[PDB]
Amino acid sequence: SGLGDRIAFPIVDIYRIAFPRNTPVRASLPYTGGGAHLTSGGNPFMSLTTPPAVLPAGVALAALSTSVATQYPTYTLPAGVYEYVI
Amino acid sequence: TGGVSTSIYDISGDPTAYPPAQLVDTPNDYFDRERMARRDLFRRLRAPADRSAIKDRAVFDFLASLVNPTTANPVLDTSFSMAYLGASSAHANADEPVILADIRSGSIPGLPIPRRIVQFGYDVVHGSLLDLSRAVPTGTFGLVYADLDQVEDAGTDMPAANRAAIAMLGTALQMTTAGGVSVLKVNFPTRAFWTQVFNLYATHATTLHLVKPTIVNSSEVFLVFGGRQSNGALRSTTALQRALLSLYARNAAIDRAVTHIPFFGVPDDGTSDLGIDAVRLFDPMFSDAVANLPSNALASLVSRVVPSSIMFTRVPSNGPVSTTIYGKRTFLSNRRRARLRDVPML
Amino acid sequence: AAVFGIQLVPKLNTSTTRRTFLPLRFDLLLDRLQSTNLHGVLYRALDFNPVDRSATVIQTYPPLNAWSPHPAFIENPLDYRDWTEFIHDRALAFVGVLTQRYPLTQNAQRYTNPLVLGAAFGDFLNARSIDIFLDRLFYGPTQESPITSITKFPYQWTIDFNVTADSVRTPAGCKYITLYGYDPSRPSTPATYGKHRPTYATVFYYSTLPARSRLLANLAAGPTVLEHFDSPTYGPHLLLPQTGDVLGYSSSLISQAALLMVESVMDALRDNANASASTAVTRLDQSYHPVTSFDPSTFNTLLQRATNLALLAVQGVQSESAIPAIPTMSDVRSFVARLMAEGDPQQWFPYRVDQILYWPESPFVPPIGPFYAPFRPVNFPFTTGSYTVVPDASRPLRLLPQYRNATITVQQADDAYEDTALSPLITTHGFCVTGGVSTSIYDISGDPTAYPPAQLVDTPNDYFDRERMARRDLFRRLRAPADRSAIKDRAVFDFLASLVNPTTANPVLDTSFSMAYLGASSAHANADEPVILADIRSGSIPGLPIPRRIVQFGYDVVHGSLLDLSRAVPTGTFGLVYADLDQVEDAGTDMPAANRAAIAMLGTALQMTTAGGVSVLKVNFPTRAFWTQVFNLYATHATTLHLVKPTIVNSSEVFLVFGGRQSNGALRSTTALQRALLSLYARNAAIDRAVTHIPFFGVPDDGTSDLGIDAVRLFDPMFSDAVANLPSNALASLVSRVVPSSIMFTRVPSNGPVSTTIYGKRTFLSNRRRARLRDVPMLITTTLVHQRRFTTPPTFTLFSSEAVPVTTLVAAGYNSFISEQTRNPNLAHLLDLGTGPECRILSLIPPTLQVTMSDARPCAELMASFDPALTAYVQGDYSTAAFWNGIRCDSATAIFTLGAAAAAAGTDLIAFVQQLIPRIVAAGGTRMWLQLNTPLYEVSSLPDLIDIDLRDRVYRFNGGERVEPYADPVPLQQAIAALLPAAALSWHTLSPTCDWLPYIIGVGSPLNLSDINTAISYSRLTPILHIDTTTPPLRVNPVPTPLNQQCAIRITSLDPAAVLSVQHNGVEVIGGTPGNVISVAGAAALQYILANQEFLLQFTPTLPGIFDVFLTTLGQPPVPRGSFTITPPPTTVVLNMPPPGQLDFTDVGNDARITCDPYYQLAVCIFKDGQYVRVNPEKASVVTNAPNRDLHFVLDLADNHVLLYLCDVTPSGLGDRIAFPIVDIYRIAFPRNTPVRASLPYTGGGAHLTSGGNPFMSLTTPPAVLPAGVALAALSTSVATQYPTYTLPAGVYEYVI
Repeated sequence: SGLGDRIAFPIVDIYRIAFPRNTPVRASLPYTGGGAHLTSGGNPFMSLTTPPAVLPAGVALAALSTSVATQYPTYTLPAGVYEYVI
Repeated sequence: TGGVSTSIYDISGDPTAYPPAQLVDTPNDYFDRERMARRDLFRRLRAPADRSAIKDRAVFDFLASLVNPTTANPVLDTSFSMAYLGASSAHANADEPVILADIRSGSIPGLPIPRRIVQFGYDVVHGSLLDLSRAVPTGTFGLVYADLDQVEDAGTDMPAANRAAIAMLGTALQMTTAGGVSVLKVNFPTRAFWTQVFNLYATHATTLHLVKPTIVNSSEVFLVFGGRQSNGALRSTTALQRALLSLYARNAAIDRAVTHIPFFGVPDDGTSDLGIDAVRLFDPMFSDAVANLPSNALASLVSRVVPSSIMFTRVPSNGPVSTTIYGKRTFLSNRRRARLRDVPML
Repeated sequence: AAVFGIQLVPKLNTSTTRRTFLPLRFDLLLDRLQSTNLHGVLYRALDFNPVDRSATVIQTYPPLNAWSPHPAFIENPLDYRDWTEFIHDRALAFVGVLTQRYPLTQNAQRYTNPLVLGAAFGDFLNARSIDIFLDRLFYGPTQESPITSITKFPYQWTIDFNVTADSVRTPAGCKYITLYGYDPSRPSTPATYGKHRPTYATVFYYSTLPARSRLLANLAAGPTVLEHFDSPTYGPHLLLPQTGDVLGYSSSLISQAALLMVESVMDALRDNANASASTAVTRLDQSYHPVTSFDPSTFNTLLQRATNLALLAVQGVQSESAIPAIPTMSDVRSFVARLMAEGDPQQWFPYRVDQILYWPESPFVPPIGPFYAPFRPVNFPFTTGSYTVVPDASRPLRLLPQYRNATITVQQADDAYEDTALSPLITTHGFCVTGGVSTSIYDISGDPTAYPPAQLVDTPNDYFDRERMARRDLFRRLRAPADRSAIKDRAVFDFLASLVNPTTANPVLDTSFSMAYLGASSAHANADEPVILADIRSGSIPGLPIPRRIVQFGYDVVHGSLLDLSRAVPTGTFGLVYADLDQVEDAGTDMPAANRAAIAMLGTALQMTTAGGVSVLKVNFPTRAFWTQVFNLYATHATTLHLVKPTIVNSSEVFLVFGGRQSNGALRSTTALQRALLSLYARNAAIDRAVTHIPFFGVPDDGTSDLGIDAVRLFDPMFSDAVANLPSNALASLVSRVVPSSIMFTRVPSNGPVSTTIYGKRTFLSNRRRARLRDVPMLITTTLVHQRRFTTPPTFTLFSSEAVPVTTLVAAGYNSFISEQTRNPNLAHLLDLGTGPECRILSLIPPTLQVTMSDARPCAELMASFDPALTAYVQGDYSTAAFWNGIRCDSATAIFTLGAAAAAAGTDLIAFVQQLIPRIVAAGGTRMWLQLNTPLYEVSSLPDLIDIDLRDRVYRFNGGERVEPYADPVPLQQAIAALLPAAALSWHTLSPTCDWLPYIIGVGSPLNLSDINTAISYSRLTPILHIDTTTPPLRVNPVPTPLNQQCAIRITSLDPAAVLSVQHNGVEVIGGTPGNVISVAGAAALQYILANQEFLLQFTPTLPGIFDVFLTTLGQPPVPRGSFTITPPPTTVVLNMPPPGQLDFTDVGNDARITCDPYYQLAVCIFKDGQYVRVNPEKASVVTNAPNRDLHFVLDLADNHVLLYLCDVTPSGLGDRIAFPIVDIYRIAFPRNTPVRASLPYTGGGAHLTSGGNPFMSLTTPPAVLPAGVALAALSTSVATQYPTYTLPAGVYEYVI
């Protein structure tokens, strides 16, 4: 009849996860039409919707989709800390 | 004035098996002249609008929420193929059922846009003519919406109606692709009909519900088969019995209410329960004097209406002024009047 | 259920309770008369025109409708405005009289006698005294009837109101009043049935039955007396109509009595059509009934017929068509016309003089009187039930056949058809081709394979036969109207805009180029010059530069000069010469004359081009004689040559294009030319075959054409399952002639009967299906007999209004393939998998072949109509193993079913087929055609038709309407080979030769040419795999099969006498014998090795793609022997770079070595706008070093922000086949400690510099006195040579662009 009707529990732990700067990390768009852009430590990084054809050094297109919807791919970043403007 | 008080019953969800032969059946008097007459009378009393538009909208509201149980994703999807197998009948001012405009426009929230829509039946214009009781050279679709009447060739001949219903159900299923969904309107959910349903189509779908909009007093229902497949295991279960019992209860309840209403053409000679009583006086002179006829008539009429409102008018003619006092008489007023031993003066 | 010309539905309905009468109270009467407006209260206008303030026909209401106007009013009617004034005056005056006597306060409760009130009021406005009536205005309803109250005074009250001891006589009041301007001749005027006349009848009220008898005795000698039995309004009464007639209602078929009956009958029908159980009514039976001077024995006058219908109407019958609430004269005429039509009279209920019989099962309820009695007809067909009416349809209807178990012999079908068909018919063609072009281009100079001109294919011998020429002209008409030249020119100029020189990879054309439209500017259509010039001058064509000026020449010019192009010309010269000249205008079929004209014009056209220019020429007839002279004379006048062939209508004309006008060219006749010509003639032959089915224009459709229309017309048909029912027989016969096509249906109401027409298109497919029949099945009539609407009249047009979608094209192509394949004489049976319930395969197969078809759903066709030995239908699911029990065949097929079945089974293709094919082999099958969906040529989604999924191997159809799995071809073929090692395999797709057209045009479906390329691509994604186990398979040594390389192919065979052929793109490319063989795809050597019983073919393919091979011997058809694929060379270009110490930021930039195949010529380009544009050499250049190509380039501060590519070089396009990003330059830093370089990045690329966060310079407009240390560099080194570079002494800078 419906999804999440009787109960719907937020996974709050994921909302608080800290990403280790010293490791390769993962990024993708958050919604079905969720345009987003990245800012590496205050420095503008990438329009994740349309990353530059000359990608920033070390970043790559990830194999598994892992986005909100499988249509979007993920992009792996070698290290660092980044922002999410959506 | 409008609106609908609908209800939905998931049948496949109930694990309690219940033999179909023990289902409740149509009441014996259901096709008595009087009950049929009241049924028609109620149909007139509803405010004028497009009955099918509201009825269809309610069903599609449910369908937009339908989600497969195994993988928790909506059964429908954008660009899905739909056949309005129900009789597209140039309803009212339009040449096709009005709900199609909303569907094509995405007006219904949560409902995806179909890639194309095809129409069938007897009264189509933008489609093809055919009888749904036989085999059909029609291909297949993802959604089959079978809004077909059965009464148009069977007034009260139940076995004839049952055969029509069963036949139409079979063809409707046959037009659905694997994993598709089909709905069917049934005029008379008869235990004989239910018997054949599980005798034949028990394996053709994964899940089943009952959608029951109420626009006027009627026993018709909407079946909905989800997950068109080959190896289903549908059974008659106690949920079905509960739904039927609740359904007939409402139908009886409404009929009892209608009994108080008079029919249309008859002038209100004071035999109906819900009639109107009125008194007319010309240049009346009310006073506390004994035997003052205007006072007596006034008190008498009031005693027949008290629980309801009392209306009053003064209309000047070219000569005298005509006064009229009136109100609705009800069975409540009768009870109150029975309590009286004498009529009080106003 | 029909009476004369009246049609009746089989359901009965009528109301169920009678409303009792109540007299009017005195006060209420005054209120009605005192109403501020009497319209809608006392009278109503049926005819009001709001534009004016006028109406012409008025309907009256009880207080007034008793009036009979004096003749002075009748002979001189007043208008509506006077009427409303007159009534309001009289009503008020009448009230005053009624109130001058009988003061209201003492009389409000009393009941008025309706009869007295009507008579009194009627006299009053007749200006006649009424005093007598006022004494008897009231009566006590509880004590007497309104009649008996009057009979208390039995004498002649007045001349128009006479009362006996038992009865009252008075003229009947006028129910309608006609104002000034009334005209019965106007068919739209409301009908009145003559009641407007003051004395149309006379009523006799009676108090008791003996009085009724007494009255009838007097009236027996006059006209027919009528009476209502059910509810006689104010009381029981006879009425005597006037003995005359009324004008305008029919062809004088009428007397007054008949009019009263027929209108009464209409009212009875209307009530039955809308009575409801919830509503009481004043009277169940609205019919009149004759009681004097009547013949029950005859039915040859209106009155008799109306009576016979009325006796039936009382039972509660309804008409098939609704009747208006306010009938007009036209409506009544139609009713009477039908009533007077020839037909049987009903005889279920007999007439009886003064008693009416009713069916006890009818919903009718009798009143208390003795005038009604129950009765039992023996075979009454009706039943109780409601029936609603559907509004009419604006479109002709379509139906889908459904059959009963009955069938009919062919002869009966034919004779039933031949006397009901519109055998000679007038039709319209419409337009077959809606628009678009199928265009193809052939580079000729690119092919190195020399081919002598004398061996070129030539024009077919019949190409100028009258019939083919006639069809050629017919096709020209059938294209939708537009500017042929506009589209044709646009296609060519699209190619020219992309033309690029091969040596230096720059576009041949340039801005401000000089152009001469040497072709005949001919004031085309509405313009004075060819319309394409407007686009050219405006730069509308993308990628095409603007010419500096345009000059025009020819015979039909206006804005130019006249001259003959066959001679020397006194002209200058131009960069582009566009020679769109016809040759046929002076040579209809004289080829040598045409050849001389073509050659001469070609020579002059070349002579007008400057060096390095480009010229094009349209050639009507590419004749081998023409080609011979071309290379005899102009072989050195240009560098390159192509062939551009747009197809707008079926024609053999082509466009030559000579690039690089120069003196020392080396053009040759080469195999590319031969390939193009063979393909060209193939299409023309294919198109001609399709057109053969189409009839010419003026000929009426006598049934000799293939694509004709068949129609049958019936008047008031009565379909039934009864034997020999002619409408049913004709219906079944016509359907049998159309089945594969759609079936149309119409109902048009004439003034009398309704004409029904059923029609559809006959096709050769229908002929094949009809040949399969042994008997004609009968149809189920419910769908048709239920249709009671009216429709628009038929259309009878051959081609629809809208082009078919791409999917249909693919379906037709595969139908064409199957239809051909099933002609093999060595097939004895066939099993079809996944047939539709409609067994469409029957239309494709020759009737002599045994067929078994299957589906989960039941078949849609009466299997009894076929020979069971030749056809069989099995209901089941061939996904299950249980399906194969007793299944025997020699061959099988499955088209457009496998992927769906696999999706339903929830599995991939490979697993699905692996468990399927063995069962077919087990069933004795030998060969099969299977429609697998897989990318044969490349993985590329069609933007909306098919989306290819990769994370799972799935196709998406129509944006996800349908979803199916897929597999890759190579793994699939290996899997198949594993299952069957000794079977041959081959692939089939839509041919670019369009041989499948007759299955699109010949079936009457329109088309758009531009879709064809997509359809082919669609087929490339959904090939048909042909598996054959009765022949050994093909084999080749270098399995990867690389291009341009020697490969050996073995075809084991027993006869050295056999002959071989190989095809590519649907045309033979190699063929011959081991002794001698001819090829147009590279070196080919054919030998037969008897010791191995093989033909050996050694081959060096010069082009990629699918190649299929056949063997043939003199007494046999050609035999397929598998197919093979040739792969293109690899796309891997690699660059090799210097160390950072050799990153030359100096003026002399550094150099990088390129490692690549020589097959791809390369140049440095910029992906500016979706297309690569070649960069100027002074920033980067591919180096033609002797051992290999290298890459010199220079470094500039713009490089990191831009992208540049090594692009494939072809004269057709730049970077088409490969385009490799030169990634290093995108990400190379610049040393701060050195002099550096900067310039603008684009042709109009404004830029500004920011030195280390400090604004530095607007590089577009740098400071007039430059910042210290910077200088203008010597070498350009910018993106384009026009911009200079600026050298900066040191530092780090930004680029804002």
